[PDB]
Amino acid sequence: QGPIWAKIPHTDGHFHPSPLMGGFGLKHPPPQILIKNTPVPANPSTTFSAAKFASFITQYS
Amino acid sequence: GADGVGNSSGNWHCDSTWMGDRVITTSTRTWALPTYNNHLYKQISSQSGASNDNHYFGYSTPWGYFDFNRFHCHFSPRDWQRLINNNWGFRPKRLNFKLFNIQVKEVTQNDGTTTIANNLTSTVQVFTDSEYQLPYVLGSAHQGCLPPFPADVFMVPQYGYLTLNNGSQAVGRSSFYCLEYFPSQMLRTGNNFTFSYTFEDVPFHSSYAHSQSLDRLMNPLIDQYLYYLSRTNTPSGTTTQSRLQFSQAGASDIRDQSRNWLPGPCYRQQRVSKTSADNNNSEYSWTGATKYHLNGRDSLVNPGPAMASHKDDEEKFFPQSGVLIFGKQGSEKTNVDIEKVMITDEEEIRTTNPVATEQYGSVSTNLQRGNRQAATADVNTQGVLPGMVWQDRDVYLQGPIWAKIPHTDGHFHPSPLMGGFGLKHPPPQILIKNTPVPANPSTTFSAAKFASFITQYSTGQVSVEIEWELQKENSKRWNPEIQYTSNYNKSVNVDFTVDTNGVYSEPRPIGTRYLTRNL
Repeated sequence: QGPIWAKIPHTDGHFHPSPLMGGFGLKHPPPQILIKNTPVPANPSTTFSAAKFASFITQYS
Repeated sequence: GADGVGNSSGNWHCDSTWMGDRVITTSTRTWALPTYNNHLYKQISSQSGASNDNHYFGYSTPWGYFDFNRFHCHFSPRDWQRLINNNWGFRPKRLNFKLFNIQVKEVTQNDGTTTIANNLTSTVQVFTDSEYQLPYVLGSAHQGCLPPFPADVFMVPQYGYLTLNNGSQAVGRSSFYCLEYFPSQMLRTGNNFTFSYTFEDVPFHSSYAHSQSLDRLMNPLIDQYLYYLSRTNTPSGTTTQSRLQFSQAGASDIRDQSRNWLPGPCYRQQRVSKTSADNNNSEYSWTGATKYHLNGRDSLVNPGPAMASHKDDEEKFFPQSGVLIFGKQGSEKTNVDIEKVMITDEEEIRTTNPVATEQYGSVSTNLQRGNRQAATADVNTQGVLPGMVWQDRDVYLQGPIWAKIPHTDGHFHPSPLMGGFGLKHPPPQILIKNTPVPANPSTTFSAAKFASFITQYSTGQVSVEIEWELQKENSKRWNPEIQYTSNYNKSVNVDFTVDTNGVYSEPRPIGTRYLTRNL
């Protein structure tokens, strides 16, 4: 149940990269995957505003 | 899968055809699949207090499965009569299976009345193991078959399994299987599923009955040339003296004749009668049972080895566990009366197998001498001796088609006891599940496991097709055969049809052996 890998910091020198918790030090580890719910506005006013929207449809995926 | 949401994923073939050699069968039903356990596995064990032989240990999965093990799924009562009356044997060559027209509903319990609406994006996931890596539940004759009558709708049963136990506690060798760890196919509304299967070679089932008993193999007209010892002592005077005489056995004896063969083996049963006044008053049900003892616990032998049942000119008697018993329409689970059950009758094996309630024979106990008289004892049990013959049990109609031979270093004569076809690689289990849908997670991260899910169920249609091979009869018998016939007299209700309330029922068990062969 411990960690598989870690990323070596980008530095002028490092001695023996293997990380301390355990596993495999990598200079270019598996990249991070990032995910988001696209915002949906809710029922704008009839007259133009120019203020930023404070109201959104509540949803999840 | 294919295009969907407004295009059907399959039609209804569902027909029976007869090519003169092989039979092809198809049937289609409509099913409904609930979510079981609330999307989670659970271990299950017997109760704290219990008999030593009632303990068990196992697991219960969210998954559920399709099973057609029974003939009435694949045969109407009429199609069952080309087979029986017209054929000596049949075997299951090949089968085909598919699911189509999947649709998933979600239900809302708001207020005091539920509403049900489509969820078009929800999925259902299905797989077949086919490598025989799971515990194999089929062949244990559970409920949940496809209905015999094509217009009924059925509910898909839940899947579970048992492993080694000690008391109610597990042992170290017991195994735990997670069905989520197999590859499966996730089916959305427009998607469909198929696979096909091929049976291994298996001997035909025998739908003939013998026209000769193993007693009488010979013509009475001619005497044998062999001798037997007819008479032990002779009346030399008012007192007899010992003199050995020998004789040749003709038609006037026939019990003394020499033979090349013996009846099949037996493991004996208790006898009971259908007339209530005849039987004894006590509980012998468990104490008088025939049992086998495995690992310190006793288990009833329900079917037992195949044996003739009621002997001759006694219909009234049947072996205690020795026969299969079917319930009529709408019978309760427990302590039901005699007229509610349908008790099968096997008299056709008299000619070979011994009666279930009587001994195999007698055997000599001691060595005679001048002053010590001979003695003998009845043998209640026989293994297999070289040169014996026997028959197997009828498959009937609503009984099971096949079973799986256990994987073991040895087995003698695989054919299973309930009936049908033993297979080393039987049709694989098909397992189906509703994919879980989370409901409204909290705004801040948690890391606890989800306890809340959308309540939903799915439904659709299922189709099965099997190819059967037939063995025709060629016989020179002059006089006509016994056939299966429906009574021509008038009645309130026709047999094997719906009643006035729309309830389909099966009046009686129907066995497969009518046509006659000579032994």
